Amino acid sequence: AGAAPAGGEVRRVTMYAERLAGGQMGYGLEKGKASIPGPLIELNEGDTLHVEFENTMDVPVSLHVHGLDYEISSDGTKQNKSHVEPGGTRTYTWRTHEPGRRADGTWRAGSAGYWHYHDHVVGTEHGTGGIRNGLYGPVIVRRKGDVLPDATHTIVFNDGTINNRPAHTGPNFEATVGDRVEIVMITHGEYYHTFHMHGHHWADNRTGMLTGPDDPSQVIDNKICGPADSFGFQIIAGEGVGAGAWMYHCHVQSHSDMGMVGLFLVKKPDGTIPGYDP
Amino acid sequence: GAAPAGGEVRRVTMYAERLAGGQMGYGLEKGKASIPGPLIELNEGDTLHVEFENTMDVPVSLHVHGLDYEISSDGTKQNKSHVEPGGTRTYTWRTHEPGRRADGTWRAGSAGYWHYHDHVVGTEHGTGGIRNGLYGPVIVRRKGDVLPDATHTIVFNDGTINNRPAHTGPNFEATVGDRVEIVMITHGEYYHTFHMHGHHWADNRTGMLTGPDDPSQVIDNKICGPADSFGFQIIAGEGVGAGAWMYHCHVQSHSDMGMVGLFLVKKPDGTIPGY
Amino acid sequence: AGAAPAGGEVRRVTMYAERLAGGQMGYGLEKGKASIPGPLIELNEGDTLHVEFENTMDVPVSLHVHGLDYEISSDGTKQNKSHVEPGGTRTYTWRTHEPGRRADGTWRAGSAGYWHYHDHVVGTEHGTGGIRNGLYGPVIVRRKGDVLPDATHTIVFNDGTINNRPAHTGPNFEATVGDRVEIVMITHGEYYHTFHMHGHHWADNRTGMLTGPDDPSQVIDNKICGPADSFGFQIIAGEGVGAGAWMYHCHVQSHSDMGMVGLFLVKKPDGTIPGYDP
Ligand SMILES: [Cu+2]
Ligand SMILES: [Cu+2]
Ligand SMILES: [Cu+2]
Ligand SMILES: [Cu+2]
Ligand SMILES: [Cu+2]
Ligand SMILES: [Cu+2]
Ligand SMILES: [Cu+2]
Ligand SMILES: [Cu+2]
Ligand SMILES: [Cu+2]
Ligand SMILES: [Cu+2]
Ligand SMILES: [Cu+2]
Repeated sequence: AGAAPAGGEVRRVTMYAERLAGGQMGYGLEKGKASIPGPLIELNEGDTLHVEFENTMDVPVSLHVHGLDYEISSDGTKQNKSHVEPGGTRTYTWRTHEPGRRADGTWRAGSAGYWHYHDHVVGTEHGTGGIRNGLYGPVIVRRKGDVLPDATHTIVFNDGTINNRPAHTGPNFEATVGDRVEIVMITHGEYYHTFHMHGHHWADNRTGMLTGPDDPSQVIDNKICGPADSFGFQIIAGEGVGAGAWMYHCHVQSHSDMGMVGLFLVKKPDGTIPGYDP
Repeated sequence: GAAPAGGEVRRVTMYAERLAGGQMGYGLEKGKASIPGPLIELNEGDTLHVEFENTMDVPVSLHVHGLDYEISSDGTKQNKSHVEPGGTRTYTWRTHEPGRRADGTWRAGSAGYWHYHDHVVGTEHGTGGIRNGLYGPVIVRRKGDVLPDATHTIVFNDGTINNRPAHTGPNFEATVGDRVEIVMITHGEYYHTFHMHGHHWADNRTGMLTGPDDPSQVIDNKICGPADSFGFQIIAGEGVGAGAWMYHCHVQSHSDMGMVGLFLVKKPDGTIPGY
Repeated sequence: AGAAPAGGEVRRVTMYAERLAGGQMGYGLEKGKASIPGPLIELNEGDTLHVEFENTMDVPVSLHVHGLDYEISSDGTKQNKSHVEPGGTRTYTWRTHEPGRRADGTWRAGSAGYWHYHDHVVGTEHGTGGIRNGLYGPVIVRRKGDVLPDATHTIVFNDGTINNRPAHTGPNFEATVGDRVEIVMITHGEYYHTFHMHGHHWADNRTGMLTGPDDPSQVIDNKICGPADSFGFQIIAGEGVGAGAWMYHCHVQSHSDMGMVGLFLVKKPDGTIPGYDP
C-alpha cells in the first residue's frame, strides 16, 4: 500500500553471469544465486544505476537494456566493445529521466515502464545463444505516484518455454483475493505469442490500469507479443471473479498444448481455492 | 441509438452440436448451431445465465474472455466446469461498470469486443473444438455507446475465415452512410493482419476516437493472434463512396490462398459501382 | 523544423512503375529514377493529391494506398478495373480530411498518420509478386501543428529483407545529436517481425510522442508488426544517450542473425562517431 517516490538516487548493485545446469546461463545478484529470469531491477524515474558486472563464465557475455538511458559504452554489444570477456568485470551504467516539456515545446516522455535486460553476445552478436540459455530479466522504472503492488511476478515466453522451464511445469504464482498483483511479461526468441489470463483483465497502456474515465485504452485479457516485447500491468486478484486456480497461458493453440501454461492460484482469506485438485 | 445503463438479469439457452464435416458449433436453438456462434450482446452491469446443453458425444465447454465469471464457470475440465455428453450446466457471466476503487485507482468497465469458445475438445485447451468451429462473439456496451445499424463478425481461424472454404468470403452488405460494426476475432495457430479497403478506425475500445484529445493511432491494418478480439464501427462509404470494398488478411499467402471477403457498400438505389 | 500548416491544397505529381535490376520493380516520381522504397509522399490533412501514373512495365500494375480517402476507381485492384495496363496511364486521386464533429455528435477521425502505398495486382490479385519485387513506398499525412522533422527515413521489413537490400547491408541512417529524426516503419510480405532501436524510445500512438502529461500511451523501444502494418515516430537523436552507432534491427533472433540489421549513426557536432570505424 503506497506509491513510488520521486527518484534521483545514485544506486549500485553487483551482478554476475554464471553457467547453470544443462547448458543454461543466468544473471544473479550474488554468486551461485543466478536465476532465470534474472533478478528484478526496480528504479524510480531519475535514478542512476551502476551495475558492477562480473562475467564468471568461460565465454564472453554482455548486458543490454531496453528503454532506459545508456551511453554507447553501456550498450552491451561487441559492435561497441562493451561486452565482458571471460572472468572480466565492467560497470554498466543505466540512467533514467522524468517526463518534461522540451524547449521546442514538445513533451519528452519519461523512462517509466516495464522493461528488460538480456545478453547480446553469446552464440551470436545478437545474443541468440545467451537469450536461449536464460540471460534475460526484468526492469521496472516507476513514475512518481505510480501505485506499488503487493507482489511482482515475471513471466517470460522464451521460444516455446516459460522462464526456460521444462514444458508443463508452470510456473505457478499464489495470491489472496484482493491482492494487488503486478505482472511483468517479456517475450524472447523466434516466435510470436499471445498472453492470456483466465478471470482477469487489464488496460493496454503504460501501467495496465486506466488513468480514469477519460482513458480510451483498450481493455484486454489477451495480447500478442513477439521477441523482446515487454509490457506489464497490475490486477486485483479475484476482482469480480473470486478465488480459484486461474490459468494463464500462451493462447497459440499448439503452444498451450505443449506446455506454455501456469496457474495464478487465488486464495480466499481463509486460504481455500474452490475446486483446485491438481 | 445509444446503449443504456445495464443491470438486468438475462437468460439464453445454448447448445453445442456437431455440424457437417467434423465441424461443431454453438447455437441458441437446437439443430440451429452456427459458425461463428450466435452474437451475445450485454450492457455493462447485465448478468447472463447461459443454460448450456452438450448435444454431442464428446465433452465440451464454454469459456469466455473479458467478462466476470466465477471459477465454476471457467469452462475447463481442470475445474470440472466442462459439460459431459448429453449434460447440461448453467454458465454465468457478469459485467460491471467502470468506477473508482476504494484504493483510489480506476477500475475499467467490462465493455469491449470479446468472445467465447470451447476449452476441452481435442485437448484441454480446446484445440480441436476451436478448429471445429466452437467460437462466438460477445459485445459488452457502455452506457452512451453509439449503437450500429448492423454487426458483422469476422473470425480468422487458422487459415480460414469463419471455417469457410478458401475464396468463399464471407461478404457483408451495407448502404453508404450505414454505421457498421465489425467484431474481429482470431483463433488457432497463426498470426494475421486484418485489413479493410476504403475504411479506417481508431485502435482503441470502440474503434472511434472519443474526441480531439484521444491520441489513439488511426489504422486500417492490425496484427492479431489467437484469442485476440477487437472491434470498431465505420460509416460505410465515408469519404470514399459506394463499391465492393475488399477486406482480407494481409499476410500475402493468406490473402492469396483465400482469406478475403467483400464489404459491399451500396448506393441508395441498391447498386454497387464497378461490381 | 517547425509545425505543419492547415491543409487543403490540391497537389499533382507524376509517378512511374518501372522494372529495376534483378527482377525488381519500383515506383518513382521521374522516369528512370524509380526506387525501393518508393518516394516519400507528404500531405497536410485536407490536401488532395492527383497521381498521374504511368506503367512502363510489361505487366499490369496498380497503386493501392492505406488510410487515405480514395474512391473505388482509385482502389488500385483488378476487381474494379483500377489497375494500369502495360504502357497505360491513369490518374489516381487521394484525398484527406481533418478531424471533426459529425452532426450525430460523434468524432470523425482525421486522415493524419503514417501510411503507405503498394501494388495490388502483380503476380496475384493481392500483389504478392509486386510487393516482393519492391512496389511499396511511404505516405505521411500531417495534422495542423504536428512538429516537422529535420529528416525522415523509411525502413521497410519486406519478407526477410530491409528495403529489398541484400542481407547485412543496412540501410544506415546518419544524424547529428539533437536532430529531430522521423522514422516510417512499414512491413510487407509473409512474416511477422519486431522492430527495435538501441538507445532510443518512442510512444506507441499516432505521432510517436506523448501529447503531454495526460497521455497514457506505452513508451516502447520494440514493436511487433506484420504485413501491411505502418507506424512512425520522431526521436531526438542521442537524447539522453549521446553519439554512437545505434543499432536498429528486427528482434526476431534468427532475423537479426540473418542480416535484418542497420545503424542509426548519431554523430557528435564535429561529425565523428565515438567507437565506430567506417
Ligand atoms: Cu540489439
Ligand atoms: Cu506461444
Ligand atoms: Cu480465457
Ligand atoms: Cu534487445
Ligand atoms: Cu485457457
Ligand atoms: Cu492471415
Ligand atoms: Cu489496403
Ligand atoms: Cu480463450
Ligand atoms: Cu487489399
Ligand atoms: Cu524480422
Ligand atoms: Cu495493402
